[PDB]
Amino acid sequence: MRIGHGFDVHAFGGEGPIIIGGVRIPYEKGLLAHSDGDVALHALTDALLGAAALGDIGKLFPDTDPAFKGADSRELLREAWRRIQAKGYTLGNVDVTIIAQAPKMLPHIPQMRVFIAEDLGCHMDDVNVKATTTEKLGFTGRGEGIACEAVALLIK
Amino acid sequence: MRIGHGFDVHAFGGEGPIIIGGVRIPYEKGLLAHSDGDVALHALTDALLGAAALGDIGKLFPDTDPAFKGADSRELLREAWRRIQAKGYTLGNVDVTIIAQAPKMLPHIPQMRVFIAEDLGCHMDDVNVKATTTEKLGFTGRGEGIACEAVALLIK
Amino acid sequence: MRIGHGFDVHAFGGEGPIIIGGVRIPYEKGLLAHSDGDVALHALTDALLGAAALGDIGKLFPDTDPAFKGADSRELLREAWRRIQAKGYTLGNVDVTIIAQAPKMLPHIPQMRVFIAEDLGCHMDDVNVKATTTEKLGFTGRGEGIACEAVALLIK
Ligand SMILES: Nc1ccn([C@@H]2O[C@H](COP(=O)(O)OP(=O)(O)OCCOC(=O)c3ccccc3N)[C@@H](O)[C@H]2O)c(=O)n1
Ligand SMILES: Nc1ccn([C@@H]2O[C@H](COP(=O)(O)OP(=O)(O)OCCOC(=O)c3ccccc3N)[C@@H](O)[C@H]2O)c(=O)n1
Ligand SMILES: Nc1ccn([C@@H]2O[C@H](COP(=O)(O)OP(=O)(O)OCCOC(=O)c3ccccc3N)[C@@H](O)[C@H]2O)c(=O)n1
Ligand SMILES: CC(C)=CCC/C(C)=C/COP(=O)(O)OP(=O)(O)O
Ligand SMILES: [Zn+2]
Ligand SMILES: [Zn+2]
Ligand SMILES: [Zn+2]
Repeated sequence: MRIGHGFDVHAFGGEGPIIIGGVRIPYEKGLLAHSDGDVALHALTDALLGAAALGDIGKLFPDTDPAFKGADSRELLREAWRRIQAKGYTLGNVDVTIIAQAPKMLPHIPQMRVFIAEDLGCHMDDVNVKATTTEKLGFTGRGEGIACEAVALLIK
Repeated sequence: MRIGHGFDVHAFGGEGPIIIGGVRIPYEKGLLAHSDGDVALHALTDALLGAAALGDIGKLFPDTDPAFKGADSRELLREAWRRIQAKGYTLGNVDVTIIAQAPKMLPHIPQMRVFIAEDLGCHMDDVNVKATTTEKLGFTGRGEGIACEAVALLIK
Repeated sequence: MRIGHGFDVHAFGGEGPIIIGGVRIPYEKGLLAHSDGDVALHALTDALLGAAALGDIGKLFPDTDPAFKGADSRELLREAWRRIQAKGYTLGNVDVTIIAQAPKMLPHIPQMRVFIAEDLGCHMDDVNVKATTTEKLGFTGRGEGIACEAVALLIK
């Protein structure tokens, strides 16, 4: 078995909905990256890549690589998973912690787990997603952005 | 085996001692929200539940449900642990990282480990608890709150 | 197998370079502690000690004790690893997440991996190091300090 950790942060900016764990949530602010800014999926991708000793999202999808520029986070996840599986890895389980003061993540989590399990080719039970606030403290608590932590266990 | 990740934050507020890992530690301020404010045990709870894909502490014990209203974090842990064991899981080991500038945790950690080991029905050697400051940086470093990280490895 | 989690933050201060994963990186600022301030190696050390249930880089090396005074983080890592192996543990794998806006960690990562692999006496494929920004948010995003998350898996 192999352990991986991922951490990601995206700042608010613009309007439109945000996308967390592949799920569109309505919010007064959008998430500025060039990513879609799926904090949950990027942190998960890093947790998975890190468990496979394949580096991170940046190493696999560099700015000077036209293939995945403008691709959504799920596409990046599936590709990362593809290269992880090519190395001989199977999915143990994943656990994702969304750190956000707002919006409320809870009702949207079931569909995140569905989306993640589809992309990783696994069951509901292998994917856990949870949310928490920083009790109005820090940059997350001041509503400046959303953080996310993810761990992943892989089998070879 | 299965991994989970817990992360909790509680702001400083009021008087009395703080409760960390079941241990009441003398401090100038208390810890606020809901239950006794045990960031250590809530994060530990979330990590264990996250490993069992049972969501989080807030999912088992919602705001609305009066059943768990007024219960301390050790009671919440033992109940969460009961739900986890009812799913067929046993404990591999746990690691808790208390993120606080003060107060000093180090004298109280041996006692934290004892309480946790009893609540999870495991050996002391299966329980690790540690502390780190953020070197006066962030909300923890400014003494605004205590963060807590936790990881758990379950067996099935 | 046993899980471990490490976390560390160090504030910027003085002149460069900074040392991250045993690698001196040119930067406008340095890192304050009376260590070399290696957040990566301290978080890794804590992750490993945590997995072994040996406490932390503080219980093992007291600030009061002048025995390990002036020691660099690689020496502390190797000593921690010696004591961990003395408990009968070997290395599964490690994953390290440097949380920093700057400097760019990417061209120094392979070196960190090599140093960590030599210090832990393991294969390079057993060591993963990654870096992430906080999108200019928090103390890391403002260039006040550097955080690091680490996870370890040990075998007995
Ligand atoms: N101190 C640092 C911080 C980061 N890095 C490298 O830059 C890369 C990008 O850093 P980031 O800004 O923290 O991560 P990212 O989420 O990529 O932020 C940019 C917006 O997101 C993306 O555009 C994106 C997301 C997933 C995959 C590819 C992407 N380009 C990291 O993956 C890492 O390899 C580095 O070398 N040194
Ligand atoms: N962005 C977010 C942030 C949080 N949440 C949900 O709200 C819950 C509480 O969020 P929090 O405000 O960050 O947690 P905290 O105050 O630390 O409280 C822990 C939750 O446990 C309880 O609610 C509880 C504890 C003891 C007795 C009764 C309780 N209801 C989370 O567990 C999560 O399910 C969410 O859905 N989206
Ligand atoms: N709330 C807390 C926070 C930390 N601690 C203990 O302090 C120790 C150190 O915590 P820290 O100060 O946050 O981490 P560290 O990176 O070790 O601090 C700076 C390192 O530079 C040094 O000062 C140093 C390091 C090694 C040997 C001598 C040194 N002077 C922890 O391992 C823990 O045992 C604690 O008991 N309670
Ligand atoms: C999500 C993680 C890894 C939390 C632990 C690190 C920490 C205590 C950051 C402080 O918050 P902050 O940087 O938001 O404080 P501020 O922005 O107020 O300086
Ligand atoms: Zn991202
Ligand atoms: Zn809590
Ligand atoms: Zn340190």
